[PDB]
Amino acid sequence: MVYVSNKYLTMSEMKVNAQYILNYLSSNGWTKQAICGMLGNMQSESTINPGLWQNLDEGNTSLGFGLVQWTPASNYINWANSQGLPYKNMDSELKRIIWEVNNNAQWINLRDMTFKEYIKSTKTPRELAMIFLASYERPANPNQPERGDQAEYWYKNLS
Ligand SMILES: CC(=O)N[C@@H]1[C@@H](O)[C@H](O[C@@H]2O[C@H](CO)[C@@H](O[C@@H]3O[C@H](CO)[C@@H](O)[C@H](O)[C@H]3NC(C)=O)[C@H](O)[C@H]2NC(C)=O)[C@@H](CO)O[C@H]1O
Repeated sequence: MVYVSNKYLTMSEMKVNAQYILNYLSSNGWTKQAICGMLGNMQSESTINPGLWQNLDEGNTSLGFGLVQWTPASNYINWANSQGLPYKNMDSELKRIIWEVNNNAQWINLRDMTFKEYIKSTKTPRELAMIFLASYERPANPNQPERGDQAEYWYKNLS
């Protein structure tokens, strides 16, 4: 059970999606801290919503889409289409992230941590959130300390 829409999610809806992601990536070898650092980012990017378009601008593939706001959306959507996966889908977006770790895509090592180090890290959710922000997301505004608060929130409130 997950929410997938082009709409901002409430805290209760986010928590449903966030527990789902935690469970999924735990089975694929990620630490709870690394997952929660990324969740802190996904909350700012998309309110942890796999259906979310940047500005709620549905169908604009030049802009951000999905949990981490792949920008241009086509970066992700072309890959899903090419792989035979439905693009507007929680698991499809999670499979993209695993694909990126495996193929060293998306990540630029700006904090002396590789993507493979990151998913195995037991540093704080706050620290990992800031690393993930700087290395993976890289938005125009680098100053979003909220992502670290949010990572700590999920680490505390999820199982
Ligand atoms: C207005 C705004 O901030 N829009 C946000 C997007 O900027 C952001 O997506 C990220 O955009 C950056 C900068 O364009 C991307 O980084 C670039 O990626 C390419 C890799 O092909 C590389 O050539 C550049 O060196 C690199 N530039 C920099 C400065 O790092 C980055 O890949 C995008 N991130 C993702 C996940 O797709 C998204 C996500 O934060 O949010 C928009 O709101």
